[PDB]
Amino acid sequence: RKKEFIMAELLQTEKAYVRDLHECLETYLWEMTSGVEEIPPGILNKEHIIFGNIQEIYDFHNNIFLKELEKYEQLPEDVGHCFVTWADKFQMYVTYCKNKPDSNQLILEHAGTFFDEIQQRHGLANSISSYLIKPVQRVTKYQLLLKELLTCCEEGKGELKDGLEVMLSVPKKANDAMH
Amino acid sequence: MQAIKCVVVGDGAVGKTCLLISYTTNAFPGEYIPTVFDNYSANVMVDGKPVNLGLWDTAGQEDYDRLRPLSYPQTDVFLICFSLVSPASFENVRAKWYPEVRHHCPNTPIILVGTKLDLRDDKDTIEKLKEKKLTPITYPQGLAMAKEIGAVKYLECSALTQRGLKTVFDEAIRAVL
Ligand SMILES: COCc1cccc(NC(=O)Nc2cc(C)on2)c1
Repeated sequence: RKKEFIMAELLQTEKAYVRDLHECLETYLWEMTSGVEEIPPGILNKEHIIFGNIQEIYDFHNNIFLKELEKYEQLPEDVGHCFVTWADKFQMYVTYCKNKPDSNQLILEHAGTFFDEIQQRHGLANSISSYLIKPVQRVTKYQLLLKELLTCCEEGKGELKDGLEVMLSVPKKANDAMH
Repeated sequence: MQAIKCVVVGDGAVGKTCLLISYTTNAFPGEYIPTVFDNYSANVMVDGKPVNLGLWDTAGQEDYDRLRPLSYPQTDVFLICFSLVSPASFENVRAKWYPEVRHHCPNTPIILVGTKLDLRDDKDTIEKLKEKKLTPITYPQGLAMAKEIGAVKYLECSALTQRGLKTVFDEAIRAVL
């Protein structure tokens, strides 16, 4: 029961994270890259600073990580190995986190209400800032789910400890990368 | 229509996630406490003014001192939380939460929130603390902490029973208007 609730949350929240990134890329990002609307000169061609590597993070989750997490649905006690298999991919959160302060100041000092106008136009509950925090949230959250599984999975649970290791190391490494 | 960013900070032992879930679903989640509360917004009326309330959880970031402040800029009000039956979480208001919140957001209002009010009269909890030479945190202790940190309000609640819970977020909103 408990390991199943946790696995279900893992997957449900993974889908929502993929949906969330997708919405961010296709609304706030696309309005910059499109050429449909007038960009503030403050941010023109600065989408690399604003969004960091969120594209590459999204493609990881959407092309690989979600489909693999799904394969472990009936194998919650083994799901730590998914994090070990894909540990290298998570290093991209290190890059994301480093850029996040520069992203935020750029949006404040130089974007005016470009993104707010885009939010109203699309009718989004989440602001650009709310979307851009999500990768930071997500990456510190996997370790909470793994700890929960450890409280309710048997001696066959070194397939969780190694996963958690990796998922404690990634946010610490991103934390330690900050200026 | 006024938008309000409200960030919830404090130790893992406050039960930040459960607080937020209990608030937004109007129910203690009971069967299974979810670990994830995604950024949330909803319209609430307060003193006749409709308001869009934004709630961000921070659970998971308790050990990442440089990541946590990524959420702080442009917050309208903070809930600095501690559990009324964890003295160490109470002390961390002073040692950890207030300093960083203030460092990054000097003019943003703080509500001091004591969670787990239902566990403060609980024999088993109380006896567990007695065995460590500790007691639950009482009302004047939160009041004195609130005063020390510049908190606009000190409030106690239970997400189990809902007692004081809706008041918490009412008052976060009143702290901004
Ligand atoms: C005999 O009591 C059993 C029991 C078991 C599980 C939970 C509770 N109480 C709470 O969780 N109260 C909370 C939780 C948050 C968060 O804030 N207040 C009580």
